[PDB]
Amino acid sequence: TEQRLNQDTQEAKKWEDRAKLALTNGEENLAREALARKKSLTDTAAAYQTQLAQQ
Amino acid sequence: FERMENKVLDMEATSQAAGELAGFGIENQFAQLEASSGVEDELAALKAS
Repeated sequence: TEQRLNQDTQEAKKWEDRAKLALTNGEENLAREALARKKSLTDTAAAYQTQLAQQ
Repeated sequence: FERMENKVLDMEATSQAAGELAGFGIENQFAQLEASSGVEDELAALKAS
């Protein structure tokens, strides 16, 4: 579960870099799309942190 | 000729079909912008050398 937490947190950093790229390219609609992927990864990361705390 | 003109519109529709299918790539397209600018930067350095 700690490996899944590292996978989903590094995937969130990747999407944040895609959002940064979209903002320098002026494509704010793609920046919001990337932020939506980032949010589901950070919300599941908090669930895995909770699971890891129990474990 | 009129029925053949409708068949010619199948070629026009097929061209737009490939364009709409290519449109699925627009989210990924940012990678092409960085790749293309990068090759022009090192090519400018190679031309200046």
